[PDB]
Amino acid sequence: PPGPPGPPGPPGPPGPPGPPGPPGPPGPP
Amino acid sequence: PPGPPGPPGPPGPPGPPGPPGPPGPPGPP
Amino acid sequence: PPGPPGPPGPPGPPGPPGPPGPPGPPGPP
Repeated sequence: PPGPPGPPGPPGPPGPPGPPGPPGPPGPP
Repeated sequence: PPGPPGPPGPPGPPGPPGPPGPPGPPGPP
Repeated sequence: PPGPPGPPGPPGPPGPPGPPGPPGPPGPP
């Protein structure tokens, strides 16, 4: 009869980069 | 005969951090 | 014999937000 299932595949690729950070603080007076 | 293919692998790792945010607003007068 | 390995897994999630931007420019005189 058929053999067992094969092993799991490898991990997928990395996700995309995250979103941009927030604006910086206001400048000096 | 050989068995069926294995299951899909695990999800990949998270992506890297996103880019820096924009510069802040101008300071007060 | 065992089947072939499964396919690669799905992509990972998006990365974390980026760092804040730098301070804005000085205010008007």
